[PDB]
Amino acid sequence: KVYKDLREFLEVLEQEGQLIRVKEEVNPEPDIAAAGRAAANLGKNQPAVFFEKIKGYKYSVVTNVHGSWQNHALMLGLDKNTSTKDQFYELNRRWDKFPVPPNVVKREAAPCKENVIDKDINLFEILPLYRINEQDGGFYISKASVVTADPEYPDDFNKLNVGTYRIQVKDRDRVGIQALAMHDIAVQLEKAEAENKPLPIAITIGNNPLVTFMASTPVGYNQNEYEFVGALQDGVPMDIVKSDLYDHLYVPAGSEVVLEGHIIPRVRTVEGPFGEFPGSYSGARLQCEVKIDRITHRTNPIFENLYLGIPWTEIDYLMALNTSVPLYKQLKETMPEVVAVNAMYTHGIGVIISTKVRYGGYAKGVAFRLLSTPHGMPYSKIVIVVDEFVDPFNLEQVMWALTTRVHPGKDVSIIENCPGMPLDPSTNPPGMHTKMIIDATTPVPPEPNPRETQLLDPPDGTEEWEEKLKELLKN
Amino acid sequence: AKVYKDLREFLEVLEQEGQLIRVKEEVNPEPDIAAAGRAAANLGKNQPAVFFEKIKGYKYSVVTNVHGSWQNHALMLGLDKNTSTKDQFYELNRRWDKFPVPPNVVKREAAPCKENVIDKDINLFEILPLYRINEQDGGFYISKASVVTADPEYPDDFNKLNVGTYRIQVKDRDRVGIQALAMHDIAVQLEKAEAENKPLPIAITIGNNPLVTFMASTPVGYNQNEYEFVGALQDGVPMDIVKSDLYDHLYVPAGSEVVLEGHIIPRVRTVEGPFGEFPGSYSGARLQCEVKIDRITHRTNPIFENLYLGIPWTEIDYLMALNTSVPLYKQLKETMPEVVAVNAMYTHGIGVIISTKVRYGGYAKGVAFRLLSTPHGMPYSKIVIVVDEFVDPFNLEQVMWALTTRVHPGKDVSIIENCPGMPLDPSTNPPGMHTKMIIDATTPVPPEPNPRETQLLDPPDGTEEWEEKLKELLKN
Amino acid sequence: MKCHRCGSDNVRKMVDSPVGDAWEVYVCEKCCYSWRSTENPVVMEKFKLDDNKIANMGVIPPIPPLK
Ligand SMILES: [Cl-]
Ligand SMILES: [Mg+2]
Ligand SMILES: [Mg+2]
Ligand code: NA
Ligand code: NA
Ligand code: NA
Ligand code: NA
Ligand code: NA
Ligand code: NA
Ligand SMILES: [Zn+2]
Repeated sequence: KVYKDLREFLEVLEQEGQLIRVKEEVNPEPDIAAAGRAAANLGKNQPAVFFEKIKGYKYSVVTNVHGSWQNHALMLGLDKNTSTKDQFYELNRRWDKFPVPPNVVKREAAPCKENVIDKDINLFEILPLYRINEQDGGFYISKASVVTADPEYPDDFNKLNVGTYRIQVKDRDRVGIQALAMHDIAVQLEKAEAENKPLPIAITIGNNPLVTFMASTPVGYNQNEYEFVGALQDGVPMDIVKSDLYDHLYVPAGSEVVLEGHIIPRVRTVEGPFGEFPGSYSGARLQCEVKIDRITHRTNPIFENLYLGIPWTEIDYLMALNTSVPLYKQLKETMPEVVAVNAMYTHGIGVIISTKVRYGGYAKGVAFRLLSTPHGMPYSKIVIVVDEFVDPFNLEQVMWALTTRVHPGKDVSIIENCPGMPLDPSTNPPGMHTKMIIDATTPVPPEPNPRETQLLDPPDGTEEWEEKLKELLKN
Repeated sequence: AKVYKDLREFLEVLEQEGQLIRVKEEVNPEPDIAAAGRAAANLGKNQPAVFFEKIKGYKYSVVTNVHGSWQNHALMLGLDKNTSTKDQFYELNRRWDKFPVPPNVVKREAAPCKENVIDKDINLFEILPLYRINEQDGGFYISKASVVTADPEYPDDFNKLNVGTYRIQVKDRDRVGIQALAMHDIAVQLEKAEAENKPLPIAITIGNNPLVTFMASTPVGYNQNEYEFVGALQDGVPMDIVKSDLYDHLYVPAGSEVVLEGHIIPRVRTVEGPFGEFPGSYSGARLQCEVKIDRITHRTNPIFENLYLGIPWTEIDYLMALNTSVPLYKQLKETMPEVVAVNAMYTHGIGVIISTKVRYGGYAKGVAFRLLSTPHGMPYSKIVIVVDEFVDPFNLEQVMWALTTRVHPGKDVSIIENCPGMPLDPSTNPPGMHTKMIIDATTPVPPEPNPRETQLLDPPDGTEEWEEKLKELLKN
Repeated sequence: MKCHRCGSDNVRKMVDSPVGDAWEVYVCEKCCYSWRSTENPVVMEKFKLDDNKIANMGVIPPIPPLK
């Protein structure tokens, strides 16, 4: 099942019983947030909730689109009950089709160009903006795919990057974007601000769930996320169209809303505070401002926003696999011994790696590679490495590897003054944290090991005795 | 410019440039071939290759200091004999980017290495003037040798065919011992073979194109074929290879002086060493693999390209100077474009100095992490120093400045226990495993706090013009 | 004739000089030590070997399990 717009995916979600409609009119302030928190609180099979009527606004909103493993599987076109490891292996396969050039279409063929706003600009006319958490500094746009191009190489389609950044609405036509220093957009912004020139930007809302997926994926700078979408669609290229005001800028053809504008250079204003994925408010800082120059949107647009907060909200499901897969691939390219990578916990700040130990101390080398990767160098604070046969996704086994294979005299390594992530509320020098590497692997030569650590082979008949017991129980 | 197809063409150029001398007198092999090699490198600069025409017991000849000088190193690349070090580093940096240059397979009749075949009673001493390199060495050794092995799991994948350099102790007329170090590519293929108790086919080549010997010692990735790199360093001219006689999947240079086709005996180790190595000390004897020579092919009047090694800056140190830094620089730059240059000339990369721009706070430690997760640097690099973009990592004077003014040992020095090591390092107490040390000699960048002032001074206004006015006034 | 490194008598001739009667080469076969008949070797006490040292010598590289 391949989707060209958000509406096709929503239709599938409803056919599978993973979408519920709030037909009654509802206040935007305390309710859209509460419904988002409640939806994730359901535990399992969490559906997306679709608001048909909002007190002050004309159009509708959708929350918790990605907020469950059921929705995550339908995103990949798989059975709604496909398991976690099944989806992880399906992503591992489609990933290897990487370069799948997108399909450029004429402007008339793009639904996102149905309506254009050029006169007095007002986001509230078209977007039912609401406040996400009580102490948030304002109305936010959480789930949004932002398109920027490298000023130095504006023609290189590879250096065109699309990612997700939180956006605070500050006026009818200006918003604030969190251009974190470690993300791709900051590389392009520095090049522009070094010449006091604005950076063209396109903010898309309500996209193909795969587009939203790749936006939040920590792929390399020289890799275009649209080409990954074609790979995740199993070779079916996705449709993009050129932005009205800026060439070199391409947006999905089926977007609900496109905000074309520019980042005002060398200017910072009061952004935040904002409740983030660690379950805590992130303090207010001076962050960039964006001026909205033009709006294109589909008729009757739908606002795809998300709630985030105390963990395992919608965002934690979105980031569960799109963070683990590229880290596994990035590691696997240099080190074929790596088995799997688990980075689902708090956006990869904790990573568990399963690997064969080629030679003594190889576990530390694997950790070093993870800490020198685009997403793990600034994000990963605690890196646990386990053997080939340990499932890094089975915390029970990881706890066994910790208790039986970790000698804190040698296996625990703590490194000061390494790149950090400011959103982690533990960093004492904010944006800068001390890394901890835990080698829960069995020692391999030339590392000396006087003890016996080899695992027990199961008794002889265990295979057959499993069947004989199951049969005896059927009485 | 000048591209060489055999070792003999290169030797001719070395002699035309006054970088090769002939020892016409007969000289017995034991104390002399080693002494001449040490003396050649001891000459300091413009060190020539020495060619021995007559050896007391043997029929053929040997040449020792082929790579043992910057002059020979420059002529190897087809550059002017006096081309500077930084000029050669930039020339390698350029040609490297032509990487996939498919080699040219030639007919067997066209390969000089196939001129002679030995199948009956096999004797290395008949064709190779074997000699002892250092006094306490365990036996006669073959230091400079390009060894070709193929992946047992994927024997048809030409990329997984790897050629590298390993020291070889001659243990009998038809058996030798190879040092299959655990961190090198050959050990990956050997494990696959020994996990099934199957031998590993191998081809030991001697006396090759100096670029082939160069790529053999270069720590490129496993899935990268070294013959394809030779074509790149020849500026697009593919090199000539021929299929091995006994083993397909195995390709050797067409112009090799000697080719030894055989197999590594699986799950067997014997007493190899001791052997004087590049750190200037004897490496202790250990139990290492043996290979059985099944057949020998060689050119008429073969030449034995061996080298002397010992107290550092022998021939081997010149060979490893640039072929270690270039792939490390390229490997880092692929992930982190902020890296400027990498210096790994010292003790075969056990000490590495990296120059880089610091994108954000602590980025220097991340660069060090990448260097410590690279094929070569993970087991080899013990001391990793990172300096700013504007420091020349090859200028130890500046590196000494960065250490004294940018290193706060409270935070900038990080020591990590129980990390992969290299056994030839005589300092590793758990041998083959050393504690890493990272030194961040870069200027702090946000969000790393810095209460002090560390920005560099802009030179006074007229400094540019005053340099000329002073130089002009001096011309009196 | 004994071996200069381990003192075993299980030593044999490995090869003759290809040209004339210049020299011969001998091999230990208990510790693999080879030497030429011309050079009179004197192994340093640091590098000598007995059956005990060869036993606990340490291998490079390790032998994998068999499957
Ligand atoms: Cl001060
Ligand atoms: Mg990106
Ligand atoms: Mg290799
Ligand atoms: Na990109
Ligand atoms: Na992205
Ligand atoms: Na351990
Ligand atoms: Na190599
Ligand atoms: Na290779
Ligand atoms: Na520093
Ligand atoms: Zn002996």
